[PDB]
Amino acid sequence: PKGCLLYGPPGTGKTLLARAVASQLDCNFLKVVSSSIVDKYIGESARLIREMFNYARDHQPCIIFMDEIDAIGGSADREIQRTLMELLNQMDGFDTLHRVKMIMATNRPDTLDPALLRPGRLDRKIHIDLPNEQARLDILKIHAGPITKHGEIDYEAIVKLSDGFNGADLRNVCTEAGMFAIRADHDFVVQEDFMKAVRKVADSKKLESK
Amino acid sequence: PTVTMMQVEEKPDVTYSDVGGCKEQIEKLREVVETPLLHPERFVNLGIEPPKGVLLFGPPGTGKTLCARAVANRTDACFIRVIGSELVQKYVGEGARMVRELFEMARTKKACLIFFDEIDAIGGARFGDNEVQRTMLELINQLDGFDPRGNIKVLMATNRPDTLDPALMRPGRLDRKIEFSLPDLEGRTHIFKIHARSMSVERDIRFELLARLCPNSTGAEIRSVCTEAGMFAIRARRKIATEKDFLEAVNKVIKSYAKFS
Amino acid sequence: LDKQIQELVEAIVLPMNHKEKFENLGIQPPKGVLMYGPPGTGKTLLARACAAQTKATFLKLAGPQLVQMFIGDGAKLVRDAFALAKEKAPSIIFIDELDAIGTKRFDSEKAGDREVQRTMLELLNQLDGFQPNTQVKVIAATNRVDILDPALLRSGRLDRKIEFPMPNEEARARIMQIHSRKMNVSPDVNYEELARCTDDFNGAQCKAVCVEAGMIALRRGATELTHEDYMEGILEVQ
Repeated sequence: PKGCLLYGPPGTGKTLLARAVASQLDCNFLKVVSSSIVDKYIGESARLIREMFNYARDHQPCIIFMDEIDAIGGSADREIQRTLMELLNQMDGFDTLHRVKMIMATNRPDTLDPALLRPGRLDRKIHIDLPNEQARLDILKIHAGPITKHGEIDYEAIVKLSDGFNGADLRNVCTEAGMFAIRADHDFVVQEDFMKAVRKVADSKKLESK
Repeated sequence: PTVTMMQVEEKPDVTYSDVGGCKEQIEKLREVVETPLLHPERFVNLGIEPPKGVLLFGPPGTGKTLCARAVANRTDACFIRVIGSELVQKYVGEGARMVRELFEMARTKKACLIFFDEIDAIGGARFGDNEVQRTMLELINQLDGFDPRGNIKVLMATNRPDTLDPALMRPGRLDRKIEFSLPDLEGRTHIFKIHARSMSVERDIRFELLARLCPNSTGAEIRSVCTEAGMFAIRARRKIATEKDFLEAVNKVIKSYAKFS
Repeated sequence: LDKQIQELVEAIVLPMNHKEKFENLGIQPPKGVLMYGPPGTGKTLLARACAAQTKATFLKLAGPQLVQMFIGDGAKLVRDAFALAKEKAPSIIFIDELDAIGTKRFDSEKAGDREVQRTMLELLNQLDGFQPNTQVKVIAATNRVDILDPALLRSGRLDRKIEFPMPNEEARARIMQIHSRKMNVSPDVNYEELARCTDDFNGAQCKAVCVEAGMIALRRGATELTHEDYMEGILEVQ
């Protein structure tokens, strides 16, 4: 697969996974701006996309991130569609693509150019959805690692009482409860602050989850 | 170059009596340039940091004369002024070590007052401009920044208020932005009152009469009136100046020169 | 409004010298704090009121400074600021007007962001792949949160969304009380009438009122600042 699609319609969570592996090694770095198309000056950004992605072709290993690609999923949109034609004629272009890689991220899978949603170019797609009682438990068990806890351990009320979220909101809320545990400056961390603080702060993230 | 030692203005010159009708504004700017000199310790006893400076801008009028005023009235130690002509020069970047060495001379001259004229030379960048961005951002870091001191005198004189960055960066340190308010119908008689120490003036001359028939005749043009008075007094071999003698020079220098301007 | 100065003093002081507890309870130092909201609160003046409480190495840095004429200055300033920040001890540096350069627009009528947001995304690379980032903190503040990058939702990135709910005049008499507790003022200050008179004013405008009170105090006859010179300054400049 030479392309992936990451749409977390509830909240987010793709940026900490792409940030997990990419922050781990990523083997390289290359970033494409979501607003790299407005082009106040003359509309000659095509040669600079050929230059940038030509440098990506110059590097044998390469991973390219395109975060928030729903902004260009709509002469305002004319040059946007010109950069989209650069995407078409540079992914399906003429180059040895046996080693390059790229990852495209978005927010909502509704305005993602169903003409671009044609398979072949976007080979991979992973929908991050409501709690399946497995992924939230796994991500909770791996986020509970670096944080310290007491002997009393509970997870059913944390997976059950936190809905509509992912590992990103669970990371910010669990680490928020940990910051309440450092606001209690004790030598242990009982999960009472996790139940009440993850409950209330998670409800605040449900209020401001827009 | 030799401008670094030319920054000193010895040989006192025009005194307080060239105020062009700004009887209140001369206090609204004297309060920072000359008031903190009589009793500097009492401002420290007040608790507040001594004032920084004011902003003079707008029309030219009789500009650059108030610096001579600040030279004559300051009878202790003349100050340093920095005209904007030394900023716009070939091989930019000299103004950094230049402002650091005139600040060094300011610390060597027991807190010498520093003046900055003609900000419109590099003002209004509206971002070849990066070399100007260095001189103006470093200029803000040396003037608006408290690096030398929040102290005695900072001021910018100009003919255009279009300065983008200094207008939004002055209120933190600087204050008291006032217009120039060039003299009209009530200041030219006082510029004649300071020109009373020129060539002998007959008591028949009425300063208001010579100062009311000359619209748009600030200190420069009436300074040329008092110059052509003695000049034609030499061309006519006159011993005393009288307005009825050089009235042709007056209405000539204002009318014959106001036809095309 | 003391929870936004106390929450900030905590959020910038505790990640400085609590490494012992950071290794006793496994807590990471807070990095991202969003001091957004309407003007008047003086995010730069209050960030100076907290930076003075820290007194660390402060370096100037604004939002639209990335907008230049030539190429190569953005990486020089980002990698220079994180070169001295990455080299020296952990300090405190406050920036402002982050939304002026981190704003995306569907309409392509007029916007830059090519190298401003490509260099800004190089800065977000230095905050994206650099886990040893426990060094010098970069406090960010915006003037409006209408448009915001959805990728900025993280504990290391902007999380402490501090809003300004039109602070009361008493809060302006608290930050103005800190900005006026140094002068030799006669100890008759209720702060209530002079707080109530300072309506719809900014922080630098209140400091201009205090300076204006410090101007005529020489010619008022008394060497100690009085109570009526504050309202005299209010009616004087504004």
